[PDB]
Amino acid sequence: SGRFDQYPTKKGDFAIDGYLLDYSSPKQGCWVDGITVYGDIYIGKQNWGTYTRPVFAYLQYVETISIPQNVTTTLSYQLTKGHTRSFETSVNAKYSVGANIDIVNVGSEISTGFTRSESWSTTQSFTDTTEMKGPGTFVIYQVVLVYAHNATSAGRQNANAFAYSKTQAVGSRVDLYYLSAITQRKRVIVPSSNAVTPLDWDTVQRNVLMENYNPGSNSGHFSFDWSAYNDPHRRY
Ligand SMILES: [Hg+2]
Ligand SMILES: [Hg+2]
Ligand SMILES: [Zn+2]
Ligand SMILES: [Zn+2]
Repeated sequence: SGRFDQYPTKKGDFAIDGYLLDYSSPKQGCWVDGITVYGDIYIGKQNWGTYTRPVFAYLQYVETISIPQNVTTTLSYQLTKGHTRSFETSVNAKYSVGANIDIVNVGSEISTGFTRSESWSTTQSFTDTTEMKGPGTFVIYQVVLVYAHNATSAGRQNANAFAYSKTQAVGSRVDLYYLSAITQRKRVIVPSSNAVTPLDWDTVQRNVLMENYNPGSNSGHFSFDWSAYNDPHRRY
């Protein structure tokens, strides 16, 4: 399907909830209107001054379950916190970010629902439960928050750090553009009849960064707000 122009744009958790609570048609994801912040991100061998903004949110597959007629059960399933399993498996270089980057979420009216030390850390699995009743086949998904980054000057040394990236020259400096993803403490359960094939990390990066963002003009479906550098409230 691709064609990410089909997805709407939402600002903050109330708007994302509005999108997900509209059961009139199956939902896969949305572009996110969020603020840009500036601060350190460790990539490869050092910290780089990085611009970060939220850009997309999507539902990533957890599991499918079929329950017979007259059966009520407490279903246990694994959700994750911190960076997504797909993001973690896709990165080639040493990668880490301090907890204070979360000002990007606060300023964008998004909350991860996880602790300060958990939200931007390594992938950590946890058990979640829902009492469910049959008959039916149901698919469980977890909300993924996607961010675009410009790690300034990182492009000469880290051009192969990520599965998908773009470098851009600024005078004699080389910037590194890439996406990252973390989870939110939010999961959706839908009958197999109200379900479509969910988006995955490879598809999201190809469409959002490679096809829909142009570092050359800082345009496409989103733009970074460079004024973050000059705003103390958006520096972490
Ligand atoms: Hg969404
Ligand atoms: Hg997001
Ligand atoms: Zn905005
Ligand atoms: Zn401000």
